[PDB]
Amino acid sequence: MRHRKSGRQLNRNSSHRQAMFRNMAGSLVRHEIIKTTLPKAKELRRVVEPLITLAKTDSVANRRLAFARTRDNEIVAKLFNELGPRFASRAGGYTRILKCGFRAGDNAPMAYIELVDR
Amino acid sequence: GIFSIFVI
Amino acid sequence: AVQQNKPTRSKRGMRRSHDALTAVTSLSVDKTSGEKHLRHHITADGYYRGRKVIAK
Amino acid sequence: MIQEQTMLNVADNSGARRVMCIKVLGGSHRRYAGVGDIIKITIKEAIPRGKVKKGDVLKAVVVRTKKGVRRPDGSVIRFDGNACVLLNNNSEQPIGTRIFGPVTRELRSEKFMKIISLAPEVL
Amino acid sequence: SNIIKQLEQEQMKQDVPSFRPGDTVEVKVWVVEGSKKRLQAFEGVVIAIRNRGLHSAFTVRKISNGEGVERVFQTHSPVVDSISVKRRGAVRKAKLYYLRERTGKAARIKERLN
Amino acid sequence: MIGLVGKKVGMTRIFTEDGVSIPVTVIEVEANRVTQVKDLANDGYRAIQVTTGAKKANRVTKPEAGHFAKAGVEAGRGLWEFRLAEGEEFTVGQSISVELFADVKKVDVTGTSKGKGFAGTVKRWNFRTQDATHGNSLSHRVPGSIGQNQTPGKVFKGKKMAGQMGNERVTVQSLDVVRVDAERNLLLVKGAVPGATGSDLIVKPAVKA
RNA sequence: GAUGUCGGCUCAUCACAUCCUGGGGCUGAAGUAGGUCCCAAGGGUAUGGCUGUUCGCCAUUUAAAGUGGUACGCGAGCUGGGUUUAGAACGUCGUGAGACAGUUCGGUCCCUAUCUGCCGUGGGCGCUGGAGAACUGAGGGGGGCUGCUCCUAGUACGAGAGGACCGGAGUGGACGCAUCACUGGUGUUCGGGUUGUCAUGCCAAUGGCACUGCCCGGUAGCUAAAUGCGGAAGAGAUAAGUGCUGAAAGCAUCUAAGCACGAAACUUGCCCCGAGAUGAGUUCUCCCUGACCCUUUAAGGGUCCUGAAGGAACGUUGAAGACGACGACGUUGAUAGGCCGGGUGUGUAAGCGCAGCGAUGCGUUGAGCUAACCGGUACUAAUGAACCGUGAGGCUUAACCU
RNA sequence: UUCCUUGUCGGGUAAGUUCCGACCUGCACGAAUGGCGUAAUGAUGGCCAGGCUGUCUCCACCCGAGACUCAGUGAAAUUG
RNA sequence: CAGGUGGUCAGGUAGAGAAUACCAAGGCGCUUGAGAGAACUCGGGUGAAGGAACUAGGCAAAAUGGUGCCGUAACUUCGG
RNA sequence: GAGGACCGAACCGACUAAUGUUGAAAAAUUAGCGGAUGACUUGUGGCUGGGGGUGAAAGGCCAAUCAAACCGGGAGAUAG
Ligand SMILES: [Mg+2]
Ligand SMILES: [Mg+2]
Ligand SMILES: [Mg+2]
Ligand SMILES: [Mg+2]
Ligand SMILES: [Mg+2]
Ligand SMILES: [Mg+2]
Ligand SMILES: [Mg+2]
Ligand SMILES: [Mg+2]
Ligand SMILES: [Mg+2]
Ligand SMILES: [Mg+2]
Ligand SMILES: [Mg+2]
Ligand SMILES: [Mg+2]
Ligand SMILES: [Mg+2]
Ligand SMILES: [Mg+2]
Ligand SMILES: [Mg+2]
Ligand SMILES: [Mg+2]
Ligand SMILES: [Mg+2]
Ligand SMILES: [Mg+2]
Ligand SMILES: [Mg+2]
Ligand SMILES: [Mg+2]
Ligand SMILES: [Mg+2]
Ligand SMILES: [Mg+2]
Ligand SMILES: [Mg+2]
Ligand SMILES: [Mg+2]
Ligand SMILES: [Mg+2]
Ligand SMILES: [Mg+2]
Ligand SMILES: [Mg+2]
Ligand SMILES: [Mg+2]
Ligand SMILES: [Mg+2]
Ligand SMILES: [Mg+2]
Ligand SMILES: [Mg+2]
Ligand SMILES: [Mg+2]
Ligand SMILES: [Mg+2]
Ligand SMILES: [Mg+2]
Ligand SMILES: [Mg+2]
Ligand SMILES: [Mg+2]
Ligand SMILES: [Mg+2]
Ligand SMILES: [Mg+2]
Ligand SMILES: [Mg+2]
Ligand SMILES: [Mg+2]
Ligand SMILES: [Mg+2]
Ligand SMILES: [Mg+2]
Ligand SMILES: [Mg+2]
Ligand SMILES: [Mg+2]
Ligand SMILES: [Mg+2]
Ligand SMILES: [Mg+2]
Ligand SMILES: [Mg+2]
Ligand SMILES: [Mg+2]
Ligand SMILES: [Mg+2]
Ligand SMILES: [Mg+2]
Ligand SMILES: [Mg+2]
Ligand SMILES: [Mg+2]
Ligand SMILES: [Mg+2]
Ligand SMILES: [Mg+2]
Ligand SMILES: [Mg+2]
Ligand SMILES: [Mg+2]
Ligand SMILES: [Mg+2]
Ligand SMILES: [Mg+2]
Ligand SMILES: [Mg+2]
Ligand SMILES: [Mg+2]
Ligand SMILES: [Mg+2]
Ligand SMILES: [Mg+2]
Repeated sequence: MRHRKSGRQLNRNSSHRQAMFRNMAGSLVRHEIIKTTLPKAKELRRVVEPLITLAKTDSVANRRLAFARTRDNEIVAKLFNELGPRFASRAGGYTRILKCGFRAGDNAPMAYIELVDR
Repeated sequence: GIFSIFVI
Repeated sequence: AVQQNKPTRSKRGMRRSHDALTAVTSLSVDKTSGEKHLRHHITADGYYRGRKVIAK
Repeated sequence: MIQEQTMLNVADNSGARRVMCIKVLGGSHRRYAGVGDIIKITIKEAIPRGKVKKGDVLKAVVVRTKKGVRRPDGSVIRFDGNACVLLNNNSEQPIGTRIFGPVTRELRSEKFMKIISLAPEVL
Repeated sequence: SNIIKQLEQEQMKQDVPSFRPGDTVEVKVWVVEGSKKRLQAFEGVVIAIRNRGLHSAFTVRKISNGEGVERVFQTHSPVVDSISVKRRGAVRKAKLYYLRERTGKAARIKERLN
Repeated sequence: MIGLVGKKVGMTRIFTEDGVSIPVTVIEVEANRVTQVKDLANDGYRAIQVTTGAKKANRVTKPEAGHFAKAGVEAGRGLWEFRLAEGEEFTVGQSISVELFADVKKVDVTGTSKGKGFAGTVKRWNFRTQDATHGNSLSHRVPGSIGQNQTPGKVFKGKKMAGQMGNERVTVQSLDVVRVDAERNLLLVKGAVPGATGSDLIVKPAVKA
């Protein structure tokens, strides 16, 4: 049974899942649009959008909490200098998922995920 | 096959 | 465990009577290109619901 | 929550120190004895000049359990160990003359009023 | 569930005092021995608190006659008449379940003092 | 006697004055609008058909909307029937509310139980497991034997096996009615009733004594 | 040209020659309690010590611990203790190689299910225009156990001891269904401590790895040890049995005519499934009302125009789920994510500052962080469309209306 | 090594066909194809106890790899 | 092709260590993937009360585990 | 500073359990296990030949073959 549970296992263990979403959130902050599978893009909103909410108040403790969750000073710098001031009057919904075709090697349903003002 | 293991 | 008799070509086609594929009925037309695409998917030329979403 | 092979402490001065539950009485396939239930025991440890000897087969009533009791409001009373009071096999009267430790209000019946009177504390 | 919280907010006690884990608390509960009705005390250390509104509870540990006794009290139950703090303790945890394996002088708790 | 259609709001507790806590399930019973009366001349049996709740007007089909508009009541979320006794009569358009149970002492509650999916025989039928150790080869929760040798040479019908568990109609009988609150459309029964929070419940008076 | 085998485990099913529970007759049946026979198969019918044991003896319970069939039920369901090829020893027999329902220590248990069957879950077509719902109920299945305490009453009966029938009330054991409000388990998706090492330039602060590194608490969900409910009463027809009236047989006789009682067995009453019940039922509601051509002439075919009610597909998804299916929703929107407030949990973050030689302590500060929870909010995604499904629905008789 | 045999008696257990001690009726022990003892040793046979625990009462939840579905490639035993 | 094959070289922190954990130089993610989050199998984690009642048998699991110091019985072939 | 001494890696073995058993493998993997200065272990070459070898003895081993190896002949042995 599965009732009322959250989170996708994605055929990984938990430390692989956490390392994978730290890399994917850093790539989405860097390039502002990536292509991945659709279930990974749906599980990435619950990772990336709290970092943008964290970057709407600038403090030393919020930089350190973003560095603890991203481990990249370039990503924390872009979160707190650029993405924070962009989304300062937007209550959530910082990303947008666009479904695209199927991956050629395994028929995987692919999707784009971007930031809203790109 | 080692048939002699069968208990007769 | 294995069969005791050879199954016929009739029973094989009866088992394969649920194997047929479904063709997509729903090809939409994009409202600025007029090109077909899947429903709720972007087009091949990078449009979606009237706008150029990827400039590639 | 006492079943067979459970070791219990002894809460009177009858002479016994450790007893083992060897039957939960009062029904077929009956599993557990809580606080207030009669069990059949055997004596594993005794003091050198007590009322009972080692290897005796007696009856006993459970007075304290680690599982505890439940109250009609939903409250629970637990204890740190399991204790019982030895009874005669036929009269089912207490063997000792003092009771040690607190007991609960589930022993309050016509069968066990000498325990209620001898107890230092009733919870 | 505004329905269930409306039904539960009208049953909650309004004069429940402040206590925390580690405190020594005397609880007075209603007992009925036959058909007359009395109050009895339970005094010990608060080792656990559960906070759920009407379903709040707290666990009190005491040493009675050389025996360990634990009591879970339902907080808003009308059997519990009063809660009173006799001493404030200084602990670092929310659950003092490690006090079960300690006895005597190993089980002392510092007073907070600040 | 007829009953009412309600909704499971959830469980809570009621404290009484002597310090007894009663576990209760809270059932919201809004007014049931009678939509059709059936009788022996046209239908062969006597019954009423009620509705409750509300529906989006874009989600009500035209046959359903014409069935509700012929009676003159607003469209609810469904339709349920109750067999009438001899000497009980209602009219179409009548509202029945939770004060029908003001003097009823015990009720039967029918709901759709929770879905467990595909269940094994240990969970579904309380089968005993085999040995966890002592040589057991891949047979720890398997069902064991399912029949006898050459006589009869088959498995009997109704053999307890694994399959769909839950997600079915269940009735709990003779539940004490604790409180009927007509001002807030509530009925409180003692104990637990089938289904998840938010599911539809049918509350009838008790058929037994 | 192979039908695996004692005992156990798991799962059973049937018989009745009945162990308990129900109903009766006789008793050398005072009452309690027994004996023996007749009827009755609905439900139930121990845990341990010894032993491979089935049995058996024993300990302690129970209302009771039934006797058999089913390849002495069940190894393509499990074990492998008994038996048990090849090793070895003892007793014994034989000159010997070797032998022994004599013994003893050791000694490889394969199979991805085609068909029948059983458990669940779907697709097709039928049900005679199509569609959406609520039902009736032929038939089927589940369930059916019982102790103890108290009142009748210390009454009946009995010398005394002892101690009832009928009937009523309560509270338990085993078993079944449901549920998560309470007590608890889990809680590698929340918080915190901590050993070693590596990294982030460094201090401080964090992150990776070492079983989640080891641990301590714990949200929701799931759950039992948790806590609600249950078995019925009642009715019909009966078993054994007991009778009323009553002759054949002037009497008698329960029976042949007629009439009445009578049990957990039977049929119903309780729960669920159920119209493929091809005998395909009922009730309510809703949609569709254009013109041609030909053939061999009939439930004909083709053409252009038309496209409803409803559905399916697609998307957001679920307390629903292996996949199908089922349920909620798609801007006339709270359906999921995010965001906002609350809760809950953990337990006083970082920075700075003050005391201290220092590890640390204290103030800011019940702080900071907080998954699945609760109440809100269109910020992100749920598209204008397209697609399937038609155009009043056969013949014969009967009754009413024209 | 003993068939009868679970011989009889004691111990250990609430209860012991195994174990330990003893008796002697040795079916059918016995002195270098050695008799009887024996500290130390043994992945050796048997039996008892303390610790410890999902072995069990009676199972519950979690984490991973399969089983399930989508795409690609693609066996086998058997078979009138 | 989770098997087999002799020699030589031997960094840092901790450590008695060529054990073990984490790293350097150096080298690798092991030639199908993508989802979902049923029974049941495999490999693991945790568990109320009880504690060998399981079983042929404590099989498997749990448990103990290092350094220094205090202390250690019967028995003995005087070493243990 | 002795030892067919002790604990324990490499190295040599193979006691238990699970797994696999159309295996990853015609004897293995995982976790525990014994020996580990010696009657040790191993590289390179050499010798012993089929009624023969060699054997700390299991009828064991002599190229996945052993109560008489393999290959070719007698040979189309013979088969109530
Ligand atoms: Mg969800
Ligand atoms: Mg996979
Ligand atoms: Mg055949
Ligand atoms: Mg197929
Ligand atoms: Mg479900
Ligand atoms: Mg297994
Ligand atoms: Mg054959
Ligand atoms: Mg009979
Ligand atoms: Mg009789
Ligand atoms: Mg034994
Ligand atoms: Mg058999
Ligand atoms: Mg078989
Ligand atoms: Mg054997
Ligand atoms: Mg074995
Ligand atoms: Mg044997
Ligand atoms: Mg097998
Ligand atoms: Mg095997
Ligand atoms: Mg067949
Ligand atoms: Mg029936
Ligand atoms: Mg809750
Ligand atoms: Mg808890
Ligand atoms: Mg945890
Ligand atoms: Mg670190
Ligand atoms: Mg530092
Ligand atoms: Mg690293
Ligand atoms: Mg890790
Ligand atoms: Mg590493
Ligand atoms: Mg129905
Ligand atoms: Mg029909
Ligand atoms: Mg609104
Ligand atoms: Mg004896
Ligand atoms: Mg002897
Ligand atoms: Mg001899
Ligand atoms: Mg001689
Ligand atoms: Mg001699
Ligand atoms: Mg000698
Ligand atoms: Mg020995
Ligand atoms: Mg024993
Ligand atoms: Mg598959
Ligand atoms: Mg495929
Ligand atoms: Mg290889
Ligand atoms: Mg080597
Ligand atoms: Mg290493
Ligand atoms: Mg690979
Ligand atoms: Mg899983
Ligand atoms: Mg574990
Ligand atoms: Mg446990
Ligand atoms: Mg425990
Ligand atoms: Mg045993
Ligand atoms: Mg047993
Ligand atoms: Mg072991
Ligand atoms: Mg040595
Ligand atoms: Mg060694
Ligand atoms: Mg091995
Ligand atoms: Mg190994
Ligand atoms: Mg080793
Ligand atoms: Mg030989
Ligand atoms: Mg030889
Ligand atoms: Mg060879
Ligand atoms: Mg020869
Ligand atoms: Mg020939
Ligand atoms: Mg010849």
